[PDB]
Amino acid sequence: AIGPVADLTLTNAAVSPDGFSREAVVVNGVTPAPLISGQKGDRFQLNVIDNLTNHTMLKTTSIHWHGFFQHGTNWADGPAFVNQCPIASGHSFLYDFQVPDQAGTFWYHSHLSTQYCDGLRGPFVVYDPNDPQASLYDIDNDDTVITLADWYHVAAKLGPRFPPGSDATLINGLGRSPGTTAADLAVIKVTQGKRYRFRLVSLSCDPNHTFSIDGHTMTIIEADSVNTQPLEVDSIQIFAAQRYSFVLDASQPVDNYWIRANPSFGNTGFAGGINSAILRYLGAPEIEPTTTQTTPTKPLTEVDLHPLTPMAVPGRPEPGGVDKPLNMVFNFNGTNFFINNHSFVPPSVPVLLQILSGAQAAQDLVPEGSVYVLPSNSSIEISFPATVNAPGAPHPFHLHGHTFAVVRSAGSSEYNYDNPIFRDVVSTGTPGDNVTIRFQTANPGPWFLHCHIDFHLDAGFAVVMAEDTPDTTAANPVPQAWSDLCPIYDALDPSDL
Ligand SMILES: *[C@@H]1O[C@H](CO)[C@@H](O[C@@H]2O[C@H](CO)[C@@H](O[C@@H]3O[C@H](CO)[C@@H](O)[C@H](O)[C@@H]3O)[C@H](O)[C@H]2NC(C)=O)[C@H](O)[C@H]1NC(C)=O
Ligand SMILES: *[C@@H]1O[C@H](CO)[C@@H](O[C@@H]2O[C@H](CO)[C@@H](O[C@H]3O[C@H](CO)[C@@H](O)[C@H](O)[C@@H]3O)[C@H](O)[C@H]2NC(C)=O)[C@H](O)[C@H]1NC(C)=O
Ligand SMILES: [O-][O-]
Ligand SMILES: [Cu+2]
Ligand SMILES: [Cu+2]
Ligand SMILES: [Cu+2]
Ligand SMILES: [Cu+2]
Ligand code: NA
Ligand code: NA
Repeated sequence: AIGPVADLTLTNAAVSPDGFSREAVVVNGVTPAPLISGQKGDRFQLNVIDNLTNHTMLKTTSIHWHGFFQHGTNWADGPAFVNQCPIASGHSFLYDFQVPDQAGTFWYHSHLSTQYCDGLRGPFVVYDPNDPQASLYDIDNDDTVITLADWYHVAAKLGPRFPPGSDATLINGLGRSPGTTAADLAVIKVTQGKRYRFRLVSLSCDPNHTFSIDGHTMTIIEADSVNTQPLEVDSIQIFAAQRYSFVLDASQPVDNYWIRANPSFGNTGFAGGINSAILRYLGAPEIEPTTTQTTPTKPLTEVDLHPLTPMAVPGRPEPGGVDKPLNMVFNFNGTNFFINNHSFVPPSVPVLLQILSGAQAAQDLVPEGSVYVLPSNSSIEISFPATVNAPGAPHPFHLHGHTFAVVRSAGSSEYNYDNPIFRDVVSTGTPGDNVTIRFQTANPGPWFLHCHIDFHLDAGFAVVMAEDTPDTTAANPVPQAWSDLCPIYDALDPSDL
């Protein structure tokens, strides 16, 4: 794969991942965007060259590298109007950052409006040459990344504000829609007797997926970017922007087996081979599977996930047992989402630039009421109680700049302050749940916190966690190219956005 040093050229082109042709935003000619890779310790230099021509899908752009801490490079995190102004068509911008202390499965996507839905989204893997899970598998390479993407026949700005699911699920970029049931399916090849580390990446804009493979079980070894104690499952509900690594032991008879990714809404089930791909053992005929679904007897539950390496939960083991507890009260008015009575509206001056110019207190940062200032070196607890006032649940929330402990998961009344999973995207569940996370503020800068259903983010379901505002400017020296983005963007005609 490309990386750690690469050009990512953005253009508009016609694609037919499910046999239906539509115009899209592509990266180096393709959507999903190509796999980027490197290894622990690398300096990534990803030069984003914006050659977009289509205003309906936005000619401007910004790229976020999902899951990376970006310590001291907050300016490269990507969210438009939080960490930078968007890049303009005919221009380039170099994202230059290091990953000294993380490895795992990540992804990358546009972080401007709903542009990632129109195609700017792909996988990103940082390999660990001393991976502690490596004795569990034989093969871990570019052909073991499995992407899931909800694909729409109508563009994000042309269809409904809140689409009722997608036309197709794409698995490694290919899939069928109900009207294109002869379109080519993705094929994942295995050799009998080998063990594979599959890296499952949800590139979804909205629906979650229930993933399974006929005749096979899956051993989870990683959740988002965090290594887990090996957990055997036979079904995985994966929410938008989550990842899992699992080991597959290709010990079944030589045959074709259905891979299934059933969306929570949209075109559900498997009629005509929608929501499906093919696991093909080497030597099997090159035809569609005729395997049948079996009821899961070991579905993934988040509470069964624990970190491989002990990871201490911040604070003391009781509710509110931290320096700064916060409760996020969700609402919706039919058009806009709200957190604590505020719907995020992106500011003209990016939040990071406001802070560099001297705005360090929440009352002086805009948009007011959506920016929370957190003290440095402190324990934080955030609760996200599900509510009928925020439809479109379960909302999968994501915190930039951090992995966090999930002390209470969806569908569980337990609080685990001992060995809960840490991750970066968590389902907030349905009414009755009170999903709760903890983390420590060791990462100066403004970090977005939002629902990763992109239509909801765009309708304002977000806040900014401005951590350690007093050391933010010193900790994140910016390049001139970043300073230059706002004047370029602010000069554009409305028709060239
Ligand atoms: C979801 O979980 C959060 C966090 O536990 C809940 O917020 C917390 O709610 C309790 C009330 O049960 C608040 O405690 C109260 O504090 C006041 C003084 O401030 C005291 O007089 C009461 O005796 C009680 O101890 C707590 O402050 C509050 N935490 C935050 C950060 O707001 C939330 O209510 C839960 N939501 C649902 C729907 O379950
Ligand atoms: C710029 O990107 C746009 C979004 O992908 C793309 O929009 C496409 O616009 C046409 C209408 O001009 C839509 O086609 C329609 O017309 C057919 C009959 O030929 C009917 O089925 C419907 O009336 C339908 O609305 C496309 O649906 C729409 N594409 C998407 C994905 O929404 C523009 O075409 C792009 N501009 C250029 C110059 O390529
Ligand atoms: O990821 O936003
Ligand atoms: Cu993301
Ligand atoms: Cu992110
Ligand atoms: Cu949402
Ligand atoms: Cu984000
Ligand atoms: Na690479
Ligand atoms: Na990791």
